[PDB]
Amino acid sequence: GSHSMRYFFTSVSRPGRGEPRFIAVGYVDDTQFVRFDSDAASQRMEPRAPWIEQEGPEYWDGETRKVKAHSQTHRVDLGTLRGYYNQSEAGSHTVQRMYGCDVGSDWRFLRGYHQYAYDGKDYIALKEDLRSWTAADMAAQTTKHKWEAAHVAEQLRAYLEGTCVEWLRRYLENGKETLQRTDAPKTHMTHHAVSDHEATLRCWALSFYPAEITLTWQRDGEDQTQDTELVETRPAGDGTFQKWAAVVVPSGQEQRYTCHVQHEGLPKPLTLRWEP
Amino acid sequence: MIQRTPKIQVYSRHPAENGKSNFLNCYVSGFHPSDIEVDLLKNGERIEKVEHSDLSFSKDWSFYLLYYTEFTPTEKDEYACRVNHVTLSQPKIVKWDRDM
Amino acid sequence: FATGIGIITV
Repeated sequence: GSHSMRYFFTSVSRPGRGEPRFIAVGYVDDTQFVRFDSDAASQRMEPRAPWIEQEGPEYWDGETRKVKAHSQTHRVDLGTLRGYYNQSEAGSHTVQRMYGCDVGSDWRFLRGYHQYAYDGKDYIALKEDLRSWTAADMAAQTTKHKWEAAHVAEQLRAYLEGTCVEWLRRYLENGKETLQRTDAPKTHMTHHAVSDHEATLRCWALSFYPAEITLTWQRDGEDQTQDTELVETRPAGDGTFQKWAAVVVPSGQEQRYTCHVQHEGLPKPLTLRWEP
Repeated sequence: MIQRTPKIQVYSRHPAENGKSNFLNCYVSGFHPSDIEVDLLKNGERIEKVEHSDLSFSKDWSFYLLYYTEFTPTEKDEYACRVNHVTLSQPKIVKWDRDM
Repeated sequence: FATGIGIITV
């Protein structure tokens, strides 16, 4: 299947002379392998998947350097944006950066992205084609200009199109055991009456990887929707994911309703029905 | 300055078998700003060795965290996640249900 | 492997 490497940085200011908070995390598909964290006890880039504890002192001296670097630039940005937005020093504000790699089923480059937020809003971002920028608002425009002067798109692109894929395909190979699984969802369907004239049906997907999944519910043929509770997909904590879908149905008519599961591990899409 | 109240879910990592040991899970998402507080409760009282994931965010910049600890469910002990945030005037408790 | 190029003040 396709695969993807992503890095997520978050920097939060604190009122006054306090130092900001900084957090780095790096993922392969849906699997965290590295964290850094200013509030933590190490001030190094620490490992989180067992296949990355494989990497030697150099790798960890370097990443730590890269992380500290970003953090420095984040801390400066926070001062700047505060000016640009005309804001007191009383407030805690937030600065968020996502960037990374997508490769297709042959591990050839598919696409990449770089995106930066300020107080939960898009601020600036690299266009899909990795050459141009979208600036929300006119403080972003000042940035756009600065970053154009410094050929920032080119640099990021050279990374995205190169080392990022390079190393991803390394970690796929080093991670081969774990990262390269596809785990089909395990289903069941619970039935509990909620009145003398209605019953709840719940459709469960459990123990699947990666996260992307699609449960839905239909009555006769075509679909209910609106009428169905559906929890957002969630982590179980052992590197797999869960989700369920639920509709209340007229009691005694529960063998009209049917439930559909779609996922990459499932060669052929399941339709589940109350299985009493 | 966008702020978003946390979505919350409380659940176990394995289907509750009851008398058998397992992991309780409190998963907050969709929130901003990032400072949040999260306890896991058993019969009201808070649990002793709770661990959380590292802070990350979603495509729309909202944050997510998982909070987990180990527990052996029973017919009648009650579990719950409780959550505070700037967007919450008081804390929000969400009770655990084995089939939810 | 984080990027070492392309990150610079706004």
